[PDB]
Amino acid sequence: NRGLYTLVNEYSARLAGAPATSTTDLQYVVVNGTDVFLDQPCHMLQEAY
Amino acid sequence: ALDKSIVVNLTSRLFADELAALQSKIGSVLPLGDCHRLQNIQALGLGCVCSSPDYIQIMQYLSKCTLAVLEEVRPDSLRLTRMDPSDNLQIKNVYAPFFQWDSNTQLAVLPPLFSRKDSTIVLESNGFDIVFPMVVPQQLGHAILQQLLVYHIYSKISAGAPGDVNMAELDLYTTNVSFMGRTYRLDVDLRVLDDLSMYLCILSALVPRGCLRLLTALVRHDRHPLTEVFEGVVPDEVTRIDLDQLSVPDDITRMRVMFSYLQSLSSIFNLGPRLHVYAYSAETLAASCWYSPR
Amino acid sequence: DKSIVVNLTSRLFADELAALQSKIGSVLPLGDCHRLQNIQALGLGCVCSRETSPDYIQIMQYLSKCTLAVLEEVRPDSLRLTRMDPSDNLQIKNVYAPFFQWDSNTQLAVLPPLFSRKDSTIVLESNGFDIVFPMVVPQQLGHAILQQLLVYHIYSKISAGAPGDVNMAELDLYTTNVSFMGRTYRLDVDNTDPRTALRVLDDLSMYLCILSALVPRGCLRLLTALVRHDRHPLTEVFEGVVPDEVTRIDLDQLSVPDDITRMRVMFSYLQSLSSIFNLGPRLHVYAYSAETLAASCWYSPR
Amino acid sequence: HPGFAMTVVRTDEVLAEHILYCSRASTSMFVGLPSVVRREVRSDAVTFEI
Amino acid sequence: ENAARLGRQVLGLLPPPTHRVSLTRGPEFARGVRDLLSKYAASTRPTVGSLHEALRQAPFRQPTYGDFLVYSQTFSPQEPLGTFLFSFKQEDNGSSMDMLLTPTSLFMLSGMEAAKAPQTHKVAGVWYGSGSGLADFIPNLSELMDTGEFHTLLTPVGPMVQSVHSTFVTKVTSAMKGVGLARDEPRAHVGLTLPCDMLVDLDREPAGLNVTIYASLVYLRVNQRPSMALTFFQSGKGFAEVVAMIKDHFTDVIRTKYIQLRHELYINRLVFGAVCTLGTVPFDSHPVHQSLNSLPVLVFANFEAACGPWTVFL
Repeated sequence: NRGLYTLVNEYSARLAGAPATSTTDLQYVVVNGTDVFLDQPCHMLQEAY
Repeated sequence: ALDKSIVVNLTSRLFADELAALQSKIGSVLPLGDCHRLQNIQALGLGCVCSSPDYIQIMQYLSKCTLAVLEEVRPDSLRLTRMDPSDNLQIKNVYAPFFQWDSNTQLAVLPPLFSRKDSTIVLESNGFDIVFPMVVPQQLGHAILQQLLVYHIYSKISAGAPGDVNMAELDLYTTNVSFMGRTYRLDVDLRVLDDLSMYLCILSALVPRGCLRLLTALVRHDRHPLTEVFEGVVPDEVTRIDLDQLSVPDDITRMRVMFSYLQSLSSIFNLGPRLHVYAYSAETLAASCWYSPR
Repeated sequence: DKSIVVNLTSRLFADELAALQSKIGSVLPLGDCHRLQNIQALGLGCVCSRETSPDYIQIMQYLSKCTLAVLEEVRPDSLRLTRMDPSDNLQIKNVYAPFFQWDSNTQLAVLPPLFSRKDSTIVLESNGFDIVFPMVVPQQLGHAILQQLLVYHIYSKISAGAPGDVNMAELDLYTTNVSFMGRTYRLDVDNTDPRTALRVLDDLSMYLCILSALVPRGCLRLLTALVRHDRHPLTEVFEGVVPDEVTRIDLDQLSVPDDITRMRVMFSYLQSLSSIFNLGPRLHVYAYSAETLAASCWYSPR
Repeated sequence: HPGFAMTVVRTDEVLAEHILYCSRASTSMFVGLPSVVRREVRSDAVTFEI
Repeated sequence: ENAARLGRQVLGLLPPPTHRVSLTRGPEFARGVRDLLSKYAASTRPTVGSLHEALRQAPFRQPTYGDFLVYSQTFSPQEPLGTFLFSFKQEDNGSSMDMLLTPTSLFMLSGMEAAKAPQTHKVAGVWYGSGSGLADFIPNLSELMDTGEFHTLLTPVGPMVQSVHSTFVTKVTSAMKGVGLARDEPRAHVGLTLPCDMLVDLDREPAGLNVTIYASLVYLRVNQRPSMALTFFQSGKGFAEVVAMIKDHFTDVIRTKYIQLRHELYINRLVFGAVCTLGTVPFDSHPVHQSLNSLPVLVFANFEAACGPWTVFL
C-alpha cells in the first residue's frame, strides 16, 4: 500500500510472505531462508496466468 | 581464555518501541539453536516451537538446547553470551510475573505457561516474536505446575458435568501458591497442559491393574523383604481385580503402554537445565550463579 | 595428555588383527584408570561369558561403574586407547552395527549388546579371553529396550511357572520384539540369568502400589468422562469397556484440598522412578556430520 | 456434475539464469583487518574462527 | 649433557607467567600495563607465530566460595576445618543472618538415638547443652517431620574453609564448587572431614576417576514422636545401584515405622527419605583416620564438591 519508491527498494531485499520450498517431494513452505533464491512477481501484481 | 559471544545480527533496525522492551530484559536466559556465533534472529527464543503451544515438546526441547544470556542490545543487532556447563555467569531477575528469587537456591528453567504479554516480546521490524522461558526456583517451579495441573483437570469435569465441581472451592486452593513464606496469586483465564492430563489420566487406570499383575507374578521364597510391608498399603478394592477378564495379548499392551507413561512422565520432571545461585541482591536484582546441565 | 596403553601379553594373529581393525574408534568400557592395563579389564564380557548365562541387567549395571574409552590404534603387541574425562568435550564415531541415524542435539547412552552378542563378541584365542563391545544408542531406544526387557522377565516367569497361563505364540512376538519407527527388532534374550532382573522388578512393586494407593480422584473421574464419550487418539487402548476397578473408586465425592495432598505426594514418587529406569552415562551431542559419521559430544556420567 | 464449478490455482518454478548489470563506481567498500579468536577447546582439536 | 636437553622441555612446556602490574609506583605502572597490551596484541593476529602464542595458555579453574554470617549460638567454635554445611531457608522476611547446620549440630535437631551413633552424641553434648539454641529458631521441628518438608529446605553448600569465630556472630566461608582450597594466599587443601560414626562405606569392581559421597536424610519416629535421621554414604557404583543399597540398610526402619503407624496413616506420612549428591572423590586417595577431642574423623584429600537435588526414595 505504500508508495512505489519504497516498494522497489523493498522488492528484492525482503523475501515475501511464505513461498514454497525447492527440491522436495510435496512443495512445503520455506523457513529460515538460508540459500533460498526466490522471485515471485505474482505476489506484487496480485494476478495469476 | 575462550570465546563465548553469539552476535545476532538483524536484517533491519529495531523500532524505538521494540528496542526499549529488550533493554529491560538484559539479563535473561534464552534457548538458542546452535552454538556458533554468527546467527540470525530466527535461532533465538522458544518461538521455533511455541510461536498453539504444547508442554512436553518444549520441556524436552529445553534439555537438548543450547542456552544463552543477553548482554547488549544495540539498535541494528544483538549480542549474547553462551552458557557452558559449570560456568559462572551473572543473571538478572527480570521475568514477568515476578517471583522474588533467593540466594542459595536452585533455579530451574521451565517453559512459559502464562499469558502472551508476560512471556514473549512481539517484534514487527523483522517478523519474528522472541519467546522467553520461565526461570522459577525449583521448589516453587513444581508447586506452580502441580496446582495448575489440578485446575486443568477439574475444569474438564465441570465442563462435562457441572454439578461435581465447586468453583468457589477451586480458585481458593489452586490460584494461591505459598513458598518461602510468600503468597503468589497466579493469572489464569490451558492448552499447554493438554499433554500431561491425557498422559497422567491414561496412567491413572493402568496402575491398579499394573501393581496387582506385577505382585501375583513376583511371589516366591526369594521375595525382597520390604515388599511384604507395602503389600498392605494397596487398598481393598484394588486387590479384588480379576486379571482373567483381559486376554494375554491384551495384558502385554497394558504394560508396554504403561511403562512408557511411567518413564516419559518421570523424565520431564527430572530434567536438569538448572543453575545454582550463590549470591542475590533483592533490590538490584543481579544474581551470580553457575549452570549445571542434567 | 591422557591415554591408556593395554598390553597383549602373549601375541595376536593376523585374522584377529583384521577383526580388531574393523572395530576401531569404538567405545569400550575398561576396568581401572591406570596408564598401564592388561587384557582382563577391557572386556564387557568378563561378566558376559559363553559357558555361563548372561545377566543383561547386571551387565548393564556393571556399565555405569566403569570408565569408558575410545580405541585409536591396534598393534600386534598392544592396544592404545584414549579415555574420557567425566566433563570433557570429545568425538565419537558412528561405527555401531544396527545403524540408527543421529543428528545434532541428540541424547546418547551406552547399552549392553542386546540384539547380537555374536557380532559384539570377537574372541582373542591367543590370550584366552574375548573382548566384548557395547553399543551407543540414542535414549529413545535406550529406555525402550529397558521397558521391553523388564516386560519379558515378568511374563517369562509366568510361562515357565505354568505353561497353561500364557499362550506361547503370542508370548514370543510381543515380549521379545522391540517396536521402533519403521523396524521391529528381536532381542537376544533366550537363555539369561534373571536373578538381578527380578530385584529391579521387586523395586517397582514398592513404588507402584504406593502410586495406586493415592491416585487423585479427579483424574479417575476424567477417565469415565473420556473413555465412553469421546474418541481421543491415544485413549484407544481403553475401549468403551472401562476397567471395572476405576468405577468402584467413584463412590466418594470430589474434594480439592484433599487432592492437592495427593497430587503433591504422587509427584515426588514419580521423581523416584529415575532410580529404576537408569541408563549408563550420557553423551550430549552438539555437532554431527552424516557423511563421515562423526559425532562430537559431551561426556557426563551418572 | 454437482451444482458448483471451481477454479484451480497452482505454483510452478523455473531454474532461471540471470544477467546482472551494475554501473561504474556505484558502491564504496570498506575492508577491515582479520583477527583470530579461539572458541572450542577439546581433547582432539582446538578450533579457531577468523 | 642429557639433563640439559630436559632443561629445555621443562622451560618450553611451562605455563606463561601471570603479569604483575605494580600499582604503588608511577613509572613501574607504565612498564607493566604496556607489556599487557604489547603482548595481547600479538595473540590476535593471523600469522603463525601469533597463533603459536595462543596455544600455550593453561586454563585452570578456581572454586566459587560462599560468604555466610552465622550466630555463634548455632555454630560451635570447636568444629574441624572441613565440616560439611547445610543451609536452612524456611523464612525470608528477616534476611539478617543465616543458619548453617553441621552434621554434629543436626544430630541434636533430630533427636535420634545415642545407640545408633555412639561417639558423636558425647561430642554433641559438650558443644551444645541440650540442643535448645539450635532449635530456638525453628518452631516446626514437629510439623516438618510429619508433613515431610525438611529435606526441601536444606540446600547443601560445601566444606568449611575459613571461620572467624567471635563471641556473638560467627563469619563462615565455604567452598561450593571445585577442590576446596583455603582462600588465603598460603593455599592449603582443606578437604572435607566427616566423623566415622556417620559415614557408612558400601564397598572385583572397577573404579573410575570418581567415588561420590551421598547424603541420606531419613524420616522416622522414636518414642512415638517424630524424629529424623541422617547418614552419609560412599560408593562409586552408579545411581541405580546405590538406591538399591540404601534400601537394604533401612529395611529394619521401614518395617518398624509402619508397624507404629499401622492404624493411623495419613498421606503426608508416606514420604521417607531423600538422597543428595555432595561431591566426588578421586580414586587413589584413601581417607585418613584422625581423632579430635576423642572423635574418629575421616579426612578426604582433593574432595571436589558438587551439588544435587534431593530425590525421594522409598
